[PDB]
Amino acid sequence: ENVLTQSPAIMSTSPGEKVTMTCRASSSVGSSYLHWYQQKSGASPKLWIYSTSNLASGVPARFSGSGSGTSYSLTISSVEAEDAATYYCQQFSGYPLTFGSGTKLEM
Amino acid sequence: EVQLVESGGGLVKPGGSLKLSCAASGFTFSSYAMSWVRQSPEKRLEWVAEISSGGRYIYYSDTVTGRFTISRDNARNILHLEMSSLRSEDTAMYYCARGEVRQRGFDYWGQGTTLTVS
Amino acid sequence: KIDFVLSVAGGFVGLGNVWRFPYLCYKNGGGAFLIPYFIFLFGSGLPVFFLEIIIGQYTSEGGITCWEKICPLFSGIGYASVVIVSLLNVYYIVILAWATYYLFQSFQKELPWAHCNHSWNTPHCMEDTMRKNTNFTSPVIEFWERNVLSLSPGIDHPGSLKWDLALCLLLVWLVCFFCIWKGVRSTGKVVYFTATFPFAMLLVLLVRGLTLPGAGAGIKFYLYPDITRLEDPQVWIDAGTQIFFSYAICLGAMTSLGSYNKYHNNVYRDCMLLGCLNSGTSFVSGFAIFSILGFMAQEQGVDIADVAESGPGLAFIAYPKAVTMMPLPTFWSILFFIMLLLLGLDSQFVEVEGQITSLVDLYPSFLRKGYRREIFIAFVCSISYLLGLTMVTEGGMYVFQLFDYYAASGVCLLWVAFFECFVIAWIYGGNRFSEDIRDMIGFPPGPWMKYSWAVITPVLCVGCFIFSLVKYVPLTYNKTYVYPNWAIGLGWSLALSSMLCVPLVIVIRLCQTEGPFLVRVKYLLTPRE
Ligand SMILES: O=C(O)CC1=NCN=C1
Ligand SMILES: [Cl-]
Repeated sequence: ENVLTQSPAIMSTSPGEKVTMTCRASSSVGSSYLHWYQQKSGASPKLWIYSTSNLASGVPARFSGSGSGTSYSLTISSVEAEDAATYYCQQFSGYPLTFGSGTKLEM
Repeated sequence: EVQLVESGGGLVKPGGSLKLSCAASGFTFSSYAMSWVRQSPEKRLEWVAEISSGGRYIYYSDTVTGRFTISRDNARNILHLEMSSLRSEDTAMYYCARGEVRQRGFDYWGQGTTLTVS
Repeated sequence: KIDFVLSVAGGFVGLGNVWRFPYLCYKNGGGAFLIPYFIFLFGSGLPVFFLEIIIGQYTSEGGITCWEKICPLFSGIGYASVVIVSLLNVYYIVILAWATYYLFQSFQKELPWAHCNHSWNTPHCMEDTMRKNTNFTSPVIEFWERNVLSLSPGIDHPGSLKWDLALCLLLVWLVCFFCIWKGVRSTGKVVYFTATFPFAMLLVLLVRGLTLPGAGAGIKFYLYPDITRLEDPQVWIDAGTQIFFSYAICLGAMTSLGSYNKYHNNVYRDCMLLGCLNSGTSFVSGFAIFSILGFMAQEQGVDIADVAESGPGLAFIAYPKAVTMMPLPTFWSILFFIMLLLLGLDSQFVEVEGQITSLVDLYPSFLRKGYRREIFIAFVCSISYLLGLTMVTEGGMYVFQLFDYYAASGVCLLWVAFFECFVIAWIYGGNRFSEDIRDMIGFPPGPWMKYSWAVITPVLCVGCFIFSLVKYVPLTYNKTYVYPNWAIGLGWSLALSSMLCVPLVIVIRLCQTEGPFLVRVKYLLTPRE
């Protein structure tokens, strides 16, 4: 199983600051097969970014994604109260499917 | 592509059996592969199983490969998950997810049902 | 990915784009050819190309055995494809033999087609530079006809066997034998040269063509459709089967090539890029061919439809004329014919390897017993050489035209593409095939591929076949030569050798299976593991 790990397990951040969250893979993941999901506290997850850059339907343009191979990252130009949620990277390149450890924005 | 609703979660003894259900609406359920994703009380997301749109291809995670049986009813737009031998570690909230395109991921997530064993 | 193109693009493009497409387009009057060409490209060509590579990856069983895992009843498609390849390999190398003869003729201080003071020329020759100043003949055209070809007055008159052309065929077949046996192919640093040089030569010929006085009148003829009168079935079949020929579909070589590829990759984009590149080079080289023809029309003072041969000789008339119009013509003639030999030899290596591995799987206990494989390769090369030897005779041009029209093109490609699409869409199941494609590449084909297989490709193939039969006109060589009924029957026999494979295998597998007829049908429709 391709284990996915995310570095900043918790991010207390003041509003308006830029934030970047890293995701790392135990094996090479195709750029087309890595996705990011948002999950608000007390709610089911929602697709946020797919194919490592393609923003989902409802995600604001302030979000972005970049990466390749075994290293991947999600960026936020300016965080806000509405962005306080836990974010998980996920690989879709090979079974068993695995989700990252997840990182929670705390403010 | 509107709605997914899980059902059937509850409390069972360790080593028991349970069968989860997930209803679908607003899309042609027969045309989309469906997957179950599991969130432990520690909030860690874990993928369980994927069933193809026609049910011919099925995949399982190594931790449930021998104990869980995913199934679908294309004629009724209801997805199923059958669990034979629930261990203590299986207690979690289960989400059914629409995963037809691997390059796009799980477009929609249901409300989920909590499963407890003790 | 640059490397993913560079590795295979230069080998997928072959003599079809450079040679067959210009001659077929010229034969049908230029601009009218392009309408049914683009209708078949997007209606059928790219969808059937994607379909065959998917079968190759899905089954990993080669061009013949693949159908056992999809539809055992229609296994005859593999045999039809393998016999199409067997017929193609016999006649396609004659173009390389002509190119080799031309290359050895290029080693002169003055090119022999540049003038007609030579012995083989008729008294009717007049130099194109003076012709416009009757029944005159151009030195290049009658060079082609009388030195290289020695055109007999008909297929009924085979004439003498040309020893020089026979030795050129022997040379190219020896090269094919050693390259296939030793496995020699462009994989080292030479791949960059082998891929870049054909496009470089094509671009040089393009710039020579567009700049000649009359290029615009030839590009008008090439692009202006004769929509009001030209929609005979011949242009529809020619334009439709040219797509299938150039894509090497209905041959089973695509399935064989896909059988060696891992089914975990983005097939769709690679097939759409390769197909659009091949059709792009065909369409672009059309500009060079027709701007050379339009210059010849303005120089000789005749119509664009009359400047050259409505047949295979179009390229061997146009490009020699083009290189005659360049500084130090010998250098460009040599480079052109080396380019043609490389571009044809690579495709020939691919097709012979595909044929060899397809036929070896039918008897691996004897066809694969070590050096028995080399013995089988030698036998296949010898048999194909002896079959091609019939086209080296003075009457060989008519046999070559019959082979090109019937043996590996025309109604047989329509037949194979119709049965492939019909089986997968309706008997096997479009839902099953899309689910399998989801499993392999990660996403379903989408509506264009689904409806192209379900309706558009069947409707185009049946429409073209029925229109051909209802409004039948017989084959001709050039503008005026009429084949006898026996030669038409021979061509139809060549076509039916491929077409009849499906009914024959259907009835054989029905005979081989025990039980009631309906049980036999149900058993032979359901795939194997
Ligand atoms: O014409 C080409 O592009 C090469 C070829 N296709 C089928 N046989 C040879
Ligand atoms: Cl073409």
